[PDB]
Formats: sequence, C-alpha cells, structure tokens
Amino acid sequence: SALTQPRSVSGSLGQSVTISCTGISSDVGGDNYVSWYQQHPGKAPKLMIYDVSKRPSGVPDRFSGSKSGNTASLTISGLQADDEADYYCCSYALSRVVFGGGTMLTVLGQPAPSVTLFPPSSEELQANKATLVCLISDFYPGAVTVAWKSPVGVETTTPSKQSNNKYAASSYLSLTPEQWKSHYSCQVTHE
Amino acid sequence: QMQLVQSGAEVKKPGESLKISCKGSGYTFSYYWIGWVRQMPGKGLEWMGIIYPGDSDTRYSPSFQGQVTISADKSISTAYLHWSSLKASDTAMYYCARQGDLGDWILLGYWGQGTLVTVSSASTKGPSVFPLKSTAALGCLVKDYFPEPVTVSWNSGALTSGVHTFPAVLQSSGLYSLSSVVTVYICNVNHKPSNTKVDKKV
Amino acid sequence: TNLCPFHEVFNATTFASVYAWNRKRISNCVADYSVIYNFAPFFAFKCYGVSPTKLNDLCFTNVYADSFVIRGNEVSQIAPGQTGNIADYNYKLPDDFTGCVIAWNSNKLDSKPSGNYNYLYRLFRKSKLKPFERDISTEIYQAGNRPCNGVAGPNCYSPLQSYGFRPTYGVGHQPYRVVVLSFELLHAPATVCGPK
Repeated sequence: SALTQPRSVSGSLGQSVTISCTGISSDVGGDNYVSWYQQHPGKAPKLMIYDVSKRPSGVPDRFSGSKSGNTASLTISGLQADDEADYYCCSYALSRVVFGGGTMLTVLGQPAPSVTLFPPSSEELQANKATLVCLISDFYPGAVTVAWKSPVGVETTTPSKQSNNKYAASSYLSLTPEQWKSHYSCQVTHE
Repeated sequence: QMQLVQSGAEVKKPGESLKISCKGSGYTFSYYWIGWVRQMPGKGLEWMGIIYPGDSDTRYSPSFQGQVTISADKSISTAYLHWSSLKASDTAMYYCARQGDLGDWILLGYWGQGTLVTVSSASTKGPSVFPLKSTAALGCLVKDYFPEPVTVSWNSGALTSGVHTFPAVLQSSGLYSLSSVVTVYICNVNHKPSNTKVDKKV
Repeated sequence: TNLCPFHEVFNATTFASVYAWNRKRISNCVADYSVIYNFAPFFAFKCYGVSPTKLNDLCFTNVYADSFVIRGNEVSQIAPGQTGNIADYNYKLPDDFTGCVIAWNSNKLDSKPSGNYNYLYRLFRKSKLKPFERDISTEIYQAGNRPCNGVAGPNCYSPLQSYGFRPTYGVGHQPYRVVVLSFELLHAPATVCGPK
C-alpha cells in the first residue's frame, strides 16, 4: 500500500491542528505500526510519534496521536513557530516502511521587508561584468514582489531560510558593464 | 555519546560508481539495524534498505532490489551505499538511520546528517568572488557555481554576529549565485565540490 | 483465484505474545507454499500427517495460521503431546494435530540490546489450557490460601512474565518465531487449494 498525506495544512498560534494519513497496513501481531517524522528545512528527520499510543523521550507532550481505522492522526496541542516543518507518516507493519508525501504546516502569526542595495564593485567592471545585488529580509509572510527601475536579466527566489521565523529573498540583476554605465532603484512591493 | 556521521558531499558524473559511507559510534555496531533513506529535491522520503552488521542479512525495498546494494563492515562500524552506473535521477540527499532502543526492529529512531549526491555533467565549475550613504553592511558576491553545497564565512569563523548567508539563485545559465552580509573583514569561500577555497576582503 | 495471504504472517514486523497467539482465517485462496521454502533456513518444519514437499498438490477445508514468538529452550514444547510452561498454560496442540510447525530464529528482529519486554509468557495458572485455547486474562494467581486483590503480594504473584530477549544470550535463550499452520483435510468442502 501507499500512504497519502495532505500536501499542505494551516493553523494559528495557540490552537491545534490535525494531519491525516490514509493507507495504513496491518499484520498478524499488531495494527499500530504508525509513526510520524518531523523535518525542518535543511535538516534530518526527527521521530516524534511511535506506537501511536506512546511518545518518544524528549518530545513535547503536546504531540499526541490517535488512530481511526486505516487512518491515523497527529495533534499538536499548541502551535508554535518551531512547528513550521514537514511531517511524514510511516507504516512499518509488513516489514517494509512506506513514507507519505509530507505536510507543510504554515503557522500564522506576527508579520516589514528590509531592502539593501549593493552596487557592483570595480573587480566586476574589470572582469567585463556588472551585477547589481538587491537583498530582501525581515518579512514574515512567505510572499514578496520585486521590480526594477524604464520598467525592466534578473532572477529572485521567494522562499528563504527561516532562522528567526523571518523570511528573506535576494535578486541579482545580471547586465553588461556598458549597459550598466550607460544609465537604478530596486523596487520591492509587499502587502 | 551516540553519533552517526556520514561521508561528505559527492559530486559525480554518470557511470563513475561512487560509494557513500556512514560511520557509527557510541553503540555496538553489531546488534542494531542500519539503513538508508532517499529524499529527492522537493519530494518526500524513500526507504532503500537495512542491514544487520552482525550477519550479511540485507532487506531491500522492492524499488531498490538491484539498483543499489547496502554493506556493513563490522570491524570498523561503517555502512556503505554502492552505486553502479549512476543515473541523473539518483540526485538526492541520502539519510542514514538506525534501529533505536525504543521500538520495533524496523523503526528508525536515530538519524544522520545526510550526504548530498549530485549526478550532473555541468562541468563542475568553481565560483568567482567579488568584494562588494550606506554608512552599514558589507558582503562578498559569489557567482558561477553549479554545485549547491557552498559555504561562506568571515575571518575563518571569528565573525558570526550580524552575518547572514541568504539562499542562492539558479539563473537560466545553470549556475547558482548567493551573497552574505555582515552587520557592523575577510570573507572566506569554500567550494568543497571543487576544492576551490578563496579568501577576499571588502 | 486470489493468492493466499502468506504475507502478514511471515513478513510481519512483530508477532504476538505466546499468551495472545493470533489466528488468521485463510479461505478462498490458492495456497502456494513454495514462497516459504525460500523464506529463511527454518530450524524446524515438522509437518504432522502431511509431507512438506507434497503440500502444494492438495486442498484444505480451512487453514489457520497461529503466530507467536517463543524461547529457544522451549521450542520442543510446541508439538503434540508435549508438556511444559508454554505447552500446558499458554499454547497446547492436540495429540491428533494435522499441520506444520515452522520455527526459525528471530534474534535479529525480536531482541533488543536493552531487553525486549514486549513479549510475555504465562507462568502460573490454576488449570492447564485445552487444545486451541487462549487465556488473555491478567488476574493475579493465588498460590496460597490467603485472599488476594488487584495488588501483588507475598503469596499471590502476577500471571504473566517477560522474556528479556537480548542479542548477547546464547542459543536456547534467543527468540524463535513459530507459525503453526493447522490443516483439516477430509470430505468437507475445500476453500483453499494449491496451484493446481
């Protein structure tokens, strides 16, 4: 069998959330072969629930679970910013472990973006290049819009490492030195 | 203490047949199962197999019955992944796991750091560094590098406060680009996939 | 027809305690026992009334797979006419048993280096179990004449003990899984057969 997991889920701080895991198997010897794993961006999985009627050591007591037929559930009694990570359920009843598709929990909490423009250096000009780097950080929402100033080779990434629960982004305007010296204002819009 | 470290990043081309390793310590590497888990970019985890270091009893998943073989050297407490005729689809962060004293023999209790395996042919190019009313924040601009596992530091690690390394940007040219700013200095770039280490000051 | 659920009984992750041996109703299938021969080097495959080789060329009315993990020094007790703690108080097969006993080592699966206490065995009971009987109770056994209650005492002890299987223990003390396939072949209708 294969486990299905709602790709995305949401919640609010202080409240609770539930995750569904359908496709649990069963064997002669037990039917509670369900476990849940947490994985932050850029880190390894961390077991949080095994033997759903039990919890590991060191895991907060707010991570409790319930079973309901071929489906299991995970309840986070109190959402916090440190819970914004993917959750994968596992079924290891038939000596073969099967993982789900993951559930990205996006907790809603306190929300402005800080922009800093860095002009190209002299080494870039000597190398026959000109790159204008535009930085964005200090914004909580996972969405930000960027523009360039006439209305404008530039790329940018929306997501970023949430070290202090604050998103970030950076843009790199790639242009030739002649086009850069012939003439800028990194325009950034946010909710 | 119980530790489980994996080999470093391995940038390889199709058909080089590399091998990843996992060095275990802090426990008896003879009675606890040891396996590997695959996680492709953006997708979820995938189980490959487990091995009992005591006897050569390997249990593989139906999807990895012959694509890769798991081995363990009980004399040095290490497990290995042996790839033969790698493919571009093998690009993924492979995580090692072990039994644990909590649950059943198959339950993965403790996990490792994970080794990044990149099967590509983008010339394995090295990065180029350029030192960047503001007075402020200083930084160093890095560009022209396909391998993602790049690290940037300042003063060999002496400056950490105010330092923030932001994600990279994979331009249409197939090369990444990132930046690092320090709130207020020599910036150190270490491109391990190419052994290209460079030091620059703003 | 549909294949037989020989999986979930052999390829299962954990089996059950001896005092809670599970039975899986196997009916309306094509029993291909060839998948068991190449499963593992079993320590015992004693079939009573039938030969292991000449087993895929017959039919059975209703076969029941009894799964339970026992200790090595007491695998000789899972057989007809045997006596002992597990034979008399946990799991007793009849003298007229017609089936196969499949036992193999499980130290690599059912034995942690800190003690697998999830496997329990009934040590004390006021009467011996009859063939194909189960006692999941957990009432304190009164050995003496003094009354007892829901709490242990000097003369009334707990009925279930734990086999602390560890990988360091020698043969005999290691865990050994058991699958007792009970056959019943007669003029009755056939629900499970072999691959023709």
